[PDB]
Amino acid sequence: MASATINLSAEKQVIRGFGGMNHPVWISDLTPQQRDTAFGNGEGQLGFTILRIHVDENRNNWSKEVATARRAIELGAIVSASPWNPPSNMVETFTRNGVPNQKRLRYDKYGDYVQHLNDFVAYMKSNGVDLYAISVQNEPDYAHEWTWWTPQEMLRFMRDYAGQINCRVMAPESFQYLKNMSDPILNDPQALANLDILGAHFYGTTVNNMPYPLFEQKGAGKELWMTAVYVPNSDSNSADRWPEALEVAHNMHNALVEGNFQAYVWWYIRRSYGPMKEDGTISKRGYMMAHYSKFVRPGYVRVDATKNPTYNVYLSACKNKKDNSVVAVVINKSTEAKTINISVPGTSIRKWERYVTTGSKNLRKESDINASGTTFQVTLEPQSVTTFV
Ligand SMILES: O[C@@H]1[C@@H](O)[C@H](O[C@@H]2CO[C@@H](O)[C@H](O)[C@H]2O)OC[C@H]1O
Ligand SMILES: O[C@@H]1[C@@H](O)[C@H](O[C@@H]2CO[C@@H](O)[C@H](O)[C@H]2O)OC[C@H]1O
Repeated sequence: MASATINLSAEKQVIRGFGGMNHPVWISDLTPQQRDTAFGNGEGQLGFTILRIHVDENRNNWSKEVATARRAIELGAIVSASPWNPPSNMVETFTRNGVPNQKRLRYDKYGDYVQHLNDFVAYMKSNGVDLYAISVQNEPDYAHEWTWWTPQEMLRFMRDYAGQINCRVMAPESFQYLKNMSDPILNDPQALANLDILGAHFYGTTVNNMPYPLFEQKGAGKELWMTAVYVPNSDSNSADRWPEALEVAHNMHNALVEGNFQAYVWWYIRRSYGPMKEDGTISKRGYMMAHYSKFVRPGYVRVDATKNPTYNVYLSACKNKKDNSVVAVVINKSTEAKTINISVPGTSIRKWERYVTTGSKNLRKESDINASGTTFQVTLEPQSVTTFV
């Protein structure tokens, strides 16, 4: 039968966390109850540890972000903010690829834009929200409906201005993790020095485009965050569809194991295709996220483990360095049960608990696994995610 090895001595990326977006200008804010469902880690709560928000172009809208951002922080989360457009007096229009009236930040206003981002940072700080990071731009390379930045404009801002931002600087938030938006920053010593978090979105991003050798070479001291996605679609009322929801778990496994990502952040938290339904309950897509978010907590470290021990079975493992305990998340996308011997050499652990989601149950506690020495034999139900803790 199939075997996997978890190697607790081969440490990979430190986990920062998991979460999603609030946008109270475009859609309704989270309600009081929804804030707790998202950021609490009790029964029937998602255990999210990252909130993302927008930086409005009109400072008279900033007050609308405060209640949800404050609640998330109270429940243990960190908050990152991204702008879509500068204030209109800083914007000029230009023609891009033949399309007129497109927006870019006026070059002669780069310093004024820093002051706008800093004014947001200071406004949120005055209201009890200490931002973990602020982005230069949401999707500078997909800005048909907002503000475009070329790779060079992004680079010049990163090199010449981003040092003046009073927060961690996240860039470039390419819509698809396109390396042409980030390579210039990683290759310029001043820009790289001004960077703190390499942020990327995953819209259309394949497994082969998840590794990033340049970042493994140049990225020492920088974090690596996947700051927006929905998968496998944004279809109306799709969030409970099965086995489609297993794609959410698989995308997260891939982000962690193939991309070495430290954070994975959904789009709108509350939406008919999101982790929280419009009625405030958790969706099947939400339970997929929860198999990671509720158990792989911030500061756990991913470790090397057999990622794909048999066809349609995917394994990731994270270690809590406080006690060398292990959290393993195993996805079985097969329509048949799979029996695996999981070897964890040199562990003192002899018993694992397990929680299982299928099409018919959500995070169901099942019977404990007893090890024979350092080997744990596990049977995975068909079309399931199991978290072993
Ligand atoms: O003018 C604003 C639009 O730009 C906005 O459209 C959003 C663009 O980002 C997409 O990810 C959203 O799905 C889409 O709704 O909507 C509000 C409007 O004021
Ligand atoms: O809301 C937008 C998405 O609709 C957009 O979707 C991607 C566009 O490029 C395609 O190659 C991808 O398959 C698709 O996921 O991503 C950006 C986002 O703002």
